This record gives sequence, C-alpha cells and structure tokens, in this order.
Amino acid sequence: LTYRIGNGASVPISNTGELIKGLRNYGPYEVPSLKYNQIALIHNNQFSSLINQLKSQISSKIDEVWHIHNINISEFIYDSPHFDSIKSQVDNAIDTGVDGIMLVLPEYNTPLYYKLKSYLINSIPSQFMRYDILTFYVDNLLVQFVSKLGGKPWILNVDPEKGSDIIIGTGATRIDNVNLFCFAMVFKKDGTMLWNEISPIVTSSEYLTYLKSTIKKVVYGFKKSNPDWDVEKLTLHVSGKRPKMKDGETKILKETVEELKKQEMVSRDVKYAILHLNETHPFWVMHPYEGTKVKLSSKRYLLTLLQPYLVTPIKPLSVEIVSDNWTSEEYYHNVHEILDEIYYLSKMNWRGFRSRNLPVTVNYPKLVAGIIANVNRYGGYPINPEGNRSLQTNPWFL
Ligand SMILES: [Cl-]
Ligand SMILES: [Cl-]
Ligand SMILES: [Cl-]
Ligand SMILES: [Cl-]
Ligand code: NI
Ligand code: NI
Ligand code: NI
Ligand code: NI
Ligand code: NI
Repeated sequence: LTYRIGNGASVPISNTGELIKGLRNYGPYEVPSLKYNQIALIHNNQFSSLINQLKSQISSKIDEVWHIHNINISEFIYDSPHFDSIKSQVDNAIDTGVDGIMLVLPEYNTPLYYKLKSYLINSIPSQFMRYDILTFYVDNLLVQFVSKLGGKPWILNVDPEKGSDIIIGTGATRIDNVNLFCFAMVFKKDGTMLWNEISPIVTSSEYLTYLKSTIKKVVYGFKKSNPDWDVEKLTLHVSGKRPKMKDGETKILKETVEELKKQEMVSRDVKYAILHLNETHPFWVMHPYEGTKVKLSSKRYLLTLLQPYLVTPIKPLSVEIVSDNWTSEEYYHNVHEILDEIYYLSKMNWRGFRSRNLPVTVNYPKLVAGIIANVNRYGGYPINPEGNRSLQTNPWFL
C-alpha cells in the first residue's frame, strides 16, 4: 500500500511521479553516510556536451531528489575502450578518495563490461552506464547508486510489532548443467536487505552442504552485527533453478534452523516456516486480480502478481509451505500473513522506480545470479565478498 520515505512521509505505491515528487519534498528514507562527499564520473574523450548534460543531471538530482548535499563529482578520462586503459582510471579515482564510481562504457564490448563489473564490485560502489542510452534513465540509475552507497531510497510500511521478524531468501542457481552457487540473504519485513552471502561455485553434488553453510554464514554475519536482535519469527523463501532434491533439501533446511537455535542464533522457541517460491506460467484475465491469494491445497498457494512495467497480464507466484513448527490452529492466520508479506515484498525493488512485481527475496538472488553467471561466462574476476563488509551488507547486485 505505501512506501515510507524521509521525514516521516509516505507515498502510494504504483505511481512513480508521486514517488519522485515525494523524494524531492522529503528525501529518501535514509540518506547514505558518505566518507569523501566525492563521486568519480569516468568516461572517454568523446561526447562533451552529452557528458556535461549527464553530469549536470546527476549533480542536480543527487542534491534535489536524494538530498545528498555538497557532493563533488570529479571526472576521469580513459583514452581507449579496453580493460587496461579503463582500470587505470578506476584505480586513479580510488586513490583520490571517492565514495563511488559512475562508469560510462562503450555499447559493443560485453566481455569488457563484465570484466570491469567484477573489478568494480570487488572494489568500490559503482554504477555502470552505456553511451548509446535521459532524465528517466538517470533517475533510475540513481536509485541503484544511492542504495549501493548505503542509502535506503524507501521502505515498505509494515506493522512495528513485526519490526524484528526476519526473512531469509535462500536456495541456489545453476550456472550450467553441473555447477551452481548457493545464496542466503537476510531481509527485514520492510524489504531492506541486511546481509547477503554467496557460496563459491560448486557442483550439484555439493548443493546441500553449501546450502546449510551459506545460511549459517549469513545468520552469523547478521547476529554478530545485531547481537540483541532476537529472532522470534523466521521465514525462509527458497527459490532458484537448483537440484531437484525435494525431501532432502527440506530436511537440510529444517536441520539448519534447528542448528541455529543451538548456536543461540535465533531464539530457542522461534516460530518458523520454510516456503518454496516459484514463478509459474503467465496467464491473462479476460483492481480485483492483484493482491489475490488462491489456495490450491492446505500447503500450496498462488499469488496473482501483475506483469511489471504496464486483459490483465498475470505473472503468478507459486508459494508452497514445505515445513513449519506452527500449531495447526496458528496455521490459517500464519498462512494469510506470510502471503500478505510476500505480496508486499513484490513492491520492493531498488533497481529503479518501477516495481519489479517479484518478491525482493526472490528477485535480488536472480540479480546476483545474472552477474555471477556473466562474470563466469566472460572470464571476469570472481565476486569475492571474503573480507568485504561492504559487499555482505549492500545491494552491490542492483
Ligand atoms: Cl591519467
Ligand atoms: Cl587520473
Ligand atoms: Cl549497474
Ligand atoms: Cl541496471
Ligand atoms: Ni543544494
Ligand atoms: Ni592504488
Ligand atoms: Ni522466546
Ligand atoms: Ni517446490
Ligand atoms: Ni491481509
């Protein structure tokens, strides 16, 4: 129903004009805390007035829409559109002292893009742009960049009583027929990602081993940084193209929760549920058909999510409850609440102003996968969160 932005203001969902106007008037929910108040804009020798207009827009909107004041945007020039030339300027900018880097790259070199993407992600918050593609575009890229800098554009308005529930988005994505990586991301009910971990790429044979370890790792991260946050209610949203190990995976996830209760990481009497979330085949109804929940069986539901970016086109999301420790009496109420929360989470996407209409707990892992899959395909540097608090706690994948 509404997004909360700055100064206690909220705006209706589903209206980007109102959201941008809201941000102009009130600011984002949380302006990032910067160290240098300096951003590098890195580009080539060409298109002077295009880049000047771009720089002017970035500067204007960072100030007026995002309420980040007194930012210096410094410029760095690369001389040829090749890895070595661009990275030198990237390195020089890092050495000057910058909070992040906005990098403009040529249209037609996809392996280069992913090589640099992996370099930057491992180094410093960054925003990539392409010469060939303005106010709409710049608007959207700033939502991502502000988030990467640690800002919170807007959050979902949820009940304060549920303020401390956590949702873990977890599962794996296959890179190919044999290799995959697992993920585990901790979210607040308001849709903010607190912590993210990814396993190394491993074979399918190792999936369950690394699934448990990745979940345990993200919860460790989160608990070490939030030691007085009691996890009394926990939901797992499992997704991804992953080894079809039904009972086995559910056994291991159930064990993972039980083990965390032992590391005293969640409360000894946590109420939890483990849900499988899957996009199913689209359909077209020839705002009734929307936050609509369809029960298929005691354990299986569909949410009729609207197709994003404008018959009503539905992109249904299947929701199956595979395990929970609720009482049979609690089950009706909990079901309704979990489905409602999933619906709300479908309105959270800091990729841009327009809702993705897929729950953030499923979508953000998909974004991670697109990057990892392409870095691996194009022979970029592995995304390596090891020793990077910035990576584990910021949405680098937007
Ligand atoms: Cl130079
Ligand atoms: Cl330089
Ligand atoms: Cl980007
Ligand atoms: Cl993007
Ligand atoms: Ni100003
Ligand atoms: Ni250096
Ligand atoms: Ni308790
Ligand atoms: Ni399933
Ligand atoms: Ni409801």
